Amino acid sequence: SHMYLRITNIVESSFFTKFIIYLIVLNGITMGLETSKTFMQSFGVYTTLFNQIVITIFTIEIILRIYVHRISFFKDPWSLFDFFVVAISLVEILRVLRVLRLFRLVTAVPQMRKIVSALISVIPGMLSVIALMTLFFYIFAIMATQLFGERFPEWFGTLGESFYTLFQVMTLESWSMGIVRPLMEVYPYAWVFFIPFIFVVTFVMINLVVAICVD
Amino acid sequence: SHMYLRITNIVESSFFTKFIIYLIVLNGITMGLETSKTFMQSFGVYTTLFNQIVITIFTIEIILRIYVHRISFFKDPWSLFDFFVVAISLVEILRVLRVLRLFRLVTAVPQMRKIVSALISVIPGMLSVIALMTLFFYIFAIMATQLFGERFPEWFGTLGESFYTLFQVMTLESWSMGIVRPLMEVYPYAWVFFIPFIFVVTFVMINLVVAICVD
Amino acid sequence: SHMYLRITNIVESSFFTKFIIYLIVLNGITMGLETSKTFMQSFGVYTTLFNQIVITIFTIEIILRIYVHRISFFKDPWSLFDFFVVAISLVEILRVLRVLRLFRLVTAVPQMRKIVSALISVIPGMLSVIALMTLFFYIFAIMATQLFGERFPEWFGTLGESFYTLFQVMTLESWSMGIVRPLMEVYPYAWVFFIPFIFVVTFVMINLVVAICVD
Amino acid sequence: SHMYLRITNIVESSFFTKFIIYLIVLNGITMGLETSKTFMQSFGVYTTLFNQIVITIFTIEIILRIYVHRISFFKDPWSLFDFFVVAISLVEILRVLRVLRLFRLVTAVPQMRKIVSALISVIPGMLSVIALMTLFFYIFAIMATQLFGERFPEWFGTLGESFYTLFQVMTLESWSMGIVRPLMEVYPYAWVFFIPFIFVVTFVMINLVVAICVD
Repeated sequence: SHMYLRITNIVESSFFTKFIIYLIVLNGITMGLETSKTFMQSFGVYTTLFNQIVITIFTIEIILRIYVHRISFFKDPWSLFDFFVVAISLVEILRVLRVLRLFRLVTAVPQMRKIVSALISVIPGMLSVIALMTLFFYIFAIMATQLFGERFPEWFGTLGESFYTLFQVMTLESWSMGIVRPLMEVYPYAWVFFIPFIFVVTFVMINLVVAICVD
Repeated sequence: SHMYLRITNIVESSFFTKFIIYLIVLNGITMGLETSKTFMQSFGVYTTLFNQIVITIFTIEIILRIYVHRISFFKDPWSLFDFFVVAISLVEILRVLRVLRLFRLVTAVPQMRKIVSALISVIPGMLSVIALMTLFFYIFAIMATQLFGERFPEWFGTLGESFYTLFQVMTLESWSMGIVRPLMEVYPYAWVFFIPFIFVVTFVMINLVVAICVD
Repeated sequence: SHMYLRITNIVESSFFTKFIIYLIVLNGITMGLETSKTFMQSFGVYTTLFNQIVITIFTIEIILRIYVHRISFFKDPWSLFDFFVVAISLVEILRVLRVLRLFRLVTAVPQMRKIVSALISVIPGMLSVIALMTLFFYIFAIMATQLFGERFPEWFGTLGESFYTLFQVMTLESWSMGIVRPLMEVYPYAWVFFIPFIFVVTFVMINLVVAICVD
Repeated sequence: SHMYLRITNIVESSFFTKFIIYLIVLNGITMGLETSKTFMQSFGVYTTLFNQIVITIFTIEIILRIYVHRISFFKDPWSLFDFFVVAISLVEILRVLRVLRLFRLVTAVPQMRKIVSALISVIPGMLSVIALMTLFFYIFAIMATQLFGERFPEWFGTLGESFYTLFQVMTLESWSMGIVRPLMEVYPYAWVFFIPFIFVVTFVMINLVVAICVD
């Protein structure tokens, strides 16, 4: 505990935290600039290095954090997150998921974690309804696969297509002009299937929204 | 009551219930697989039999349930449901409505029945508004049939077309680009009809949503 | 008060009211049938007479009601309504507005008047916001007339076109694909005008909805 | 304080205020008429002068107001506003922003300032969520720039295009028919990116709406 106590005083420092939060904003701005073809032609090298750096520093940090916190660290969701997203950046999609390190600014900032925590908190109460929904979708996706998939493969060819189309219908997006009117040119009674779907899923959803009152 | 009491102890068992809930999930997964042309080519037979089985077992169950519960059974909405949906599956749409047996997982699970019951419960308070709405639609569907059906048969040819179009307008889906702008190319004052419709029906509806507070 | 008292006992009777409510539903069904070209070919005469009848009966009723109620009658919104809509039906749009007599079923039924009254009641509190809105639209409709009307006459040629388009944008219907993306092909900064419009009008509106709590 | 006190009694008068509110409505109506090509051909001169006048009067007013109120004036948001918008009108966009002087009717009317103040008041509580959102957009806009911008430049070519498209997706406008279905013709897994985006941003937003309860 001679050396370990010297570490723990660093990790707990506000400097360290202020230093990490710093690099987050830096790297965060860096990634918005890596977005420009122009900028990368002129400064892309300076940048890809500056990235290699921060992920170094961040890896050090986690390892430091893990010494100081031992098994407490892996019981911590905010750290687990921090862990997971740095791990990702160690490893061509993975190239893109590296951006999720900017969420570190949520974990790393208590103002923010509060909100996220506050919203995540409400979720459990909502879940039993979420399974109602999903049971509802699955039954309808199934029925819609076999009612309309033969003549309308793009939208209902497969269970997953039906799931997607039904999601879209639930958002009400182009549901009549784009989906149900076309359908009725072949299945005049398609409205018997989709109007009640909309009544239900967009009456549960309003009700599912309301469970937002916890926050 | 010698034999009848021996039955009732089976039907009340948690095994029986756990056994029925089981087959529901099984058959439920089965129907998602009956969705695949590939899967049915290779295992469609094993499946259509496995279905014949479960509906047997379920029919037995209801009959058992009916002995144990006598006239209490047909006073029970959850059982009435269970009844109705098994009956359906006994009897080419009926082929498709057989999927409604997966809702048995709502009746059969108390976690779920609570929610459904909880939401169904709110409905009565909402009804008097629902008749307001429907009176509103009917009056407008009528007026819109005779204002626009001649030049716009697809959308307003018939009272039912007008009902459907007005429903669609109520969801705000393509109401301007798809319906009212086209209409105004012939009836420049069509906005006098549809803007107030939207104000009302989408002010009742927000208000109809709010009666969700009971739950 | 010899004769007048004999009348008043009729008008107050539940028979009279039950009799009027009756004809409303009758005529109401009649108008849904006047919707069919087929039905009018076969029974259109029997119908147009049956209409002439009811409006007679209704005119009698109002006149009766007016004797019994004198200046109390014209202080009554439900009767004023009843008055206004029967007057209309006495007098080719007027032909169509005659359908508004089916709203008599709202006045004539207390279950219903309650709701309408209940919703109308909330409106006053909401009004000061409604003038905010309208001031907002007018300022923006003006600014949008003169920013985009020259190159986009259909949508912004006129103040009223701009009012209509902005209403449509407020409902979010096709606002990006149909309006603002097209606009940006000429006015790359059009989003500076429309995103804040949507933020405001669809933050007031949510807030205007909330004043629904009175009911 | 001999002369200064004589002024202050004018500025505090209800006449002055009633006089300024007057010109606002006048000029306000004037600008709706400056909208018509016809009207300007016949009366555009009388009008452009009448405008020069009011902005004179208004400039006088502010200067008066500033004498009476000294450094209190520039600490006042309603006056700062009044200031800013008259300044604008002193100075071809600026030509158009001159319409913002009609908002003077919000400052100048206490009925109105209350509402605005009341709504502005709620904003602070909402802000920490607004930064969550914006952090969310930026991360996704970035990821979407580099996932889809090459094959879909119009919508995702640039970080700002992605910001705009993601805003549009958040409003749910044409998100499936117009954006994500097209995308899936090339990137079959695009739904893995956009469905969760919609779940989050349209679960925060409902929650962000709810903070409306302060008012």
